[PDB]
Parts: sequence; C-alpha cells; structure tokens
Amino acid sequence: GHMLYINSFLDRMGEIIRGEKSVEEADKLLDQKNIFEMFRSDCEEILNLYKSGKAEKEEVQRNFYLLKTYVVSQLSIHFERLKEFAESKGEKKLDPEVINEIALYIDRVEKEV
Amino acid sequence: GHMLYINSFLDRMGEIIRGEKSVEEADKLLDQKNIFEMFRSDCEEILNLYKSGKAEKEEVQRNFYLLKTYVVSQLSIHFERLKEFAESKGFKIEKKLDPEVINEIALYIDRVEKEV
Repeated sequence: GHMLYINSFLDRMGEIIRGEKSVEEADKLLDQKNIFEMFRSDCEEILNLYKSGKAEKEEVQRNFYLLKTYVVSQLSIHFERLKEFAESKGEKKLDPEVINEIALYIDRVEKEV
Repeated sequence: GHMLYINSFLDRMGEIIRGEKSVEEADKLLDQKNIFEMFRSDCEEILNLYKSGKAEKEEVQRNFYLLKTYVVSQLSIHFERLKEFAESKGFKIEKKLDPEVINEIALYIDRVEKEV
C-alpha cells in the first residue's frame, strides 16, 4: 500500500501553523484527552474503510503503521512545537504515558485487520 | 478530510526496516540522485491523481504540504536511521545526503505545488 494516511492531529496542527485557523484552536488541540480521542476516531475511520471495502487491506495496514510510527516518533515533538508556536503569541502537556496508551490502542485496533 | 499521502521514500525505508525488503536495497534507496528522482516521480503521481479526478485539489494540497515538510524536516533523519539500520545489520552504507540536495528537493516540490 502507498496512498492512505488519515491523521487528524497532524492535519489540524498544519491548519494552525499555516495560519488557516485561529491560534486559539491550539488550546483544545493541545489537550491530551482530545488528542487520545482524535487518534481513536482515526483508528475507527481507517478500520471502517477496511470493513466496507473502500480501502484495501494493504492501504489500511500502511496507514496504521504510519499512524503508530507518528505517535511513537513525532507526536511528542509536534505537541511541544505547537505548544511553543502558540505561547510565542499568547499551559498543559502531554504525558509520555498517554502517548504509550495511544500506541497501545492502535496496536489493538489493528489486530482486526 | 484528508487521506492522501504518497511518499515513496518513506514507504521503501519502512519496508527495509520491517524486513519486507532486503537490506541489500538500502544502498540503492540512499543514492541521493535516486532520492531526488523518487520525489520527482511522487509529485507527478500526485499531480496525476488530481488531473484524473481521483483526488480533489485540497487532498493533493495536503499531500504536497506533508511531502514538502517531510523533505525539509524528516528526510535527513530517515536517511541516517536507515544507514544506522543497514550498518547494525551488517551492510554498512558509504553514502551521504547533501544539505543542498535536501534544499533542492523541497524547492522542487514547492515548484510543482503551484498547481496543475
């Protein structure tokens, strides 16, 4: 697989950084509970694509591999970047242990595939 | 939204790391000339999804944003990752990636991003 990559957190960060959406939005985004939920929804959406045959299994597997690798390798850095982007214009953080839980959840959901 | 994200370098790297492809393949992947041509071919595939109506302009705009930001901010890291991976595994690579080449790939994407 080679095309499919849902990631709501990443796209929403990009909207704010490109100045397409208000920096005020960083506040709900930088909330670890909402972040955990965003990824859950991503997982549910990707899985629904597989279940309905709309995306082939290999594209959904690629998306899960990318999503897990994003959470493990980039999410902590991105959160801090966006936290710093926001503050440098006028709070909370993301516990490494929540990041693990997101990775765990993606591992779980995927087993279905 | 958005679902589309073509990136051939990222996927091939991931395939070598996962063991789906031989480590023998890292050497070809990490030739900076092949790297530049790979991103050029990706832009063209992406442009053709738009031009064949398989992806809307905002999907391909998302792909080019991620691809441009991948090149400027992740491509050197993944290059080094893969070297470090091929070395441990016993196939040390004697290739490097010019900062200037990174710049020219980003700039090239920046170029085709300006559309159709």
